[PDB]
Parts: sequence; structure tokens; C-alpha cells
Amino acid sequence: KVFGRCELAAAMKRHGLDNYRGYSLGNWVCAAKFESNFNTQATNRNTDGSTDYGILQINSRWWCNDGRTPGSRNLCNIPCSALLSSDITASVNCAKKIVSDGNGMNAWVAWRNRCKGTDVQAWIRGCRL
Repeated sequence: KVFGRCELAAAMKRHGLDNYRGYSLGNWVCAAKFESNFNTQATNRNTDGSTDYGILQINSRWWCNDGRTPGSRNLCNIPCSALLSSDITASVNCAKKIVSDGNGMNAWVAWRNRCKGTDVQAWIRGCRL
């Protein structure tokens, strides 16, 4: 599923990401935007053989099991496939864990490089939240 910006904001909020670990919804939308362009099915192989999955490009290196990332953890205890669901619950729950991992949203490279410090509120601008 390719979410619309506000649609995703709503879903994220719906799954309690708004302000989660102090990251306003715009941050999460912004991260989603640059991680997956809001496409829940986004998968991207990392140089190291791990793959990032889903709307928030959660990496199998740590967070989900895709059965092909040697030495990886599966800290969200989910198959990475669950992270590609049109329903973002798994991605959110996993993102919640990730963003609690100690580096906050810096875990999301795109967020650090593209969202952090920016007017992330623009991402939810106009959304009926």
C-alpha cells in the first residue's frame, strides 16, 4: 500500500506513534516518506545483506527476521514480511522498539539526513489527524 501523507499520519497516530519517544507525527511521516515513500511494500537490500522492510525500512540486521540475514537479530520478533503489510501495526510496533533503542530516530538514516531538524510539521500540515 502506498499511503497518502495524511493517511499515513492518521494511521501512525492511530497506532500511537504521534509523539512516541517524543517524536512528533511529522517526524515519523517524514521518515516514512524518505524511507519508503509511504509504500508499505518497500524493501531495499543493504550492502551487508540485510534488507530494510516496509514503510519505515526496518532492517532485518536487527529488527525482523527475513531468514537471510546471517547473524541478524529479530528484535521486533516478527518476520520482516509483516513489515510490508498494508496495515502498519507491525511496522509501528517495531519502529517503537527501534526508536526506543537509544538513538531515537537517528536509527533511520533517511530521517537523520532528511527529516531531522527540518520543519517536519509540514508532513502533517493540513491533515485531519
